[PDB]
Amino acid sequence: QSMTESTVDRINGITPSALDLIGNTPLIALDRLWPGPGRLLAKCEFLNPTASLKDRSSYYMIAKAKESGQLKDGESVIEVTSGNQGGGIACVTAVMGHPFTVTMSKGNSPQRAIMMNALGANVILVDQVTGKPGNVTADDVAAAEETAMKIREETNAYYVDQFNNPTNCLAHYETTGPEIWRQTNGRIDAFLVGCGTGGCFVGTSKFLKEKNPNVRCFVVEPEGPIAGCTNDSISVSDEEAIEYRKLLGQKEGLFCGFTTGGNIAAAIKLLKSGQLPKDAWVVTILCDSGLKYP
Amino acid sequence: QSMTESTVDRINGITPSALDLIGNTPLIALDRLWPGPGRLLAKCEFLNPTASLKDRSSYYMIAKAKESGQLKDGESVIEVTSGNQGGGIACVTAVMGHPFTVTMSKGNSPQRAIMMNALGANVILVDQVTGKPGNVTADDVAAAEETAMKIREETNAYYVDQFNNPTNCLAHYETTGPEIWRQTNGRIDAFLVGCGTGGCFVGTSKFLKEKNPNVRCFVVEPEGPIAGCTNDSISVSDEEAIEYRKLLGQKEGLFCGFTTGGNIAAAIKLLKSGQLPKDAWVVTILCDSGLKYP
Ligand SMILES: *Cc1c(COP(=O)(O)O)cnc(C)c1O
Ligand SMILES: *Cc1c(COP(=O)(O)O)cnc(C)c1O
Repeated sequence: QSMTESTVDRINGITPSALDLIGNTPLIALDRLWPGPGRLLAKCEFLNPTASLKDRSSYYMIAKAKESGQLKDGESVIEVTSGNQGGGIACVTAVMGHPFTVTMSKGNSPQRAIMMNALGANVILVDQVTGKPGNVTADDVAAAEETAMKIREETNAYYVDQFNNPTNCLAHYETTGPEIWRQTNGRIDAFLVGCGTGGCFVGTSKFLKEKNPNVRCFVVEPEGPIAGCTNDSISVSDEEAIEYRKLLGQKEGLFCGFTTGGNIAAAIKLLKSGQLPKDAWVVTILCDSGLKYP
Repeated sequence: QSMTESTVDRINGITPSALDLIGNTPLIALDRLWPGPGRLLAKCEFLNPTASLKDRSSYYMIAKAKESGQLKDGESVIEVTSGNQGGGIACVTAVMGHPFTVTMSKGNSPQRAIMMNALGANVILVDQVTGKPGNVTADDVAAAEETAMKIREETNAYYVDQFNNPTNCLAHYETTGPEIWRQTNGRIDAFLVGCGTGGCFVGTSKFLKEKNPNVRCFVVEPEGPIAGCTNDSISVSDEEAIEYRKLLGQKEGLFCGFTTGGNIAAAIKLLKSGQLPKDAWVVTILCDSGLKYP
């Protein structure tokens, strides 16, 4: 367990592989963006080795499948993905010696394949059904998924599906949550994050509510891509997400993605609301680097 | 001194600002790319908050100018740059509350300004003299530099020039070198890196040769952009740099820039040469993320 049972000293010793770079990310105080009262802190998930939080779930999905004997040594892995999850799976399979094949729609920007290809993935571009270059439809995605399912059947590969695999949320129950609890020294009044798979929210919140049943956990929802609509939740507009993505860069020096701006907008709404206790500590997630975007 | 005199616990405590993310980067063992005999290790400078080693020199140039009283509280800063140094200076000035202006040629890809703009820089695009979009000439760069010099004169700003400022190399003498020595537990037989300003090579090597005068330090030279030709040196072709950039991704899961591939190609040539002792430990630098490239 590179993320939990580790004697690796990243600061003062040798890091054995990129797997040991995943997790144990910094918890940064955003004290210039939010000068009080109460405190805003956020996990620096853009400092994972592929620059998103997906490294955590990618490591868990593969490591757990190896541990159970389902994924054999040097067995092929396949995924349909144009996003962060594919970068994470490419990284972990590169280190662990698994051949990796990715399918995605030809409608994607070629930018979406660069990191996966650089990490050894065999990227297969699948013809569009209904969409056109830069407009990838539901039907275009379904055609990519069908190609991946057919290749998996023909090659007897291990299929990765972060929406359907139970170990996806386990990653954050075992790592993200326990790290926030330790880094805050047990001072946290609220946790919030947006939901794609829901793994980060569900796993992290489950752990935090075991340590402090009083902690308030909120799903960050778009008002109406990555994060999706539907317990307790905070809505943020695209305009607000863009606004706080900018403010995070200008006041804290951190260039993160769109979902990060939504998370920061929501956290600031919560801090301004007066719904929490005096001097409340609020934690959210800096999900990925702004560099990961076309 | 966020990089040297620090009581910050990044793993198990709170990181006060992005300045505390700079330096103390992981030293990774590249044991799959190089299975022996001897060992290849490299500093993970792509895990600085702007995803390059330039965060180190950027922090030093500004912090030292504040310490001497040359750069006053809230005083404007200006640089001519289309590269990593501008991202680093944008990050540090954002946190420290300095207005930052950057000039660059209009010939640059608009991609070169995105991170600086996201971190609050006032980016001024300067008309080309001799070049055209995607071909920035020496004369185009000279026109950008003239604009920056004129703005500096008119605004009484603090000018940043990493090629001419003495604190540029000091950063690596005080941080990079001492970290490699600690992380290897004093086992290092060779250090090598390419030279832009030469700050990383000069400062790091100076420190390492004080701890182990037997250590062999090599400049990585292109055969004939960022890294430049001319003590002891190793030449690498563009083809070799591309080849090892790919192998680093495929065998270690790390997606780094072109200069990183040159550094790894050179280190592997040295390890294969038989010029070092049996079981030699060789250290180089993973200078930046592959995401920083158009
Ligand atoms: C995956 C992802 C999310 C959502 O996290 P889940 O754990 O899938 O809910 C948010 N932002 C980014 C950038 C992502 O890649
Ligand atoms: C600055 C830089 C270098 C060179 O380092 P110096 O300390 O200026 O010699 C190499 N690679 C990248 C990507 C750089 O940004």
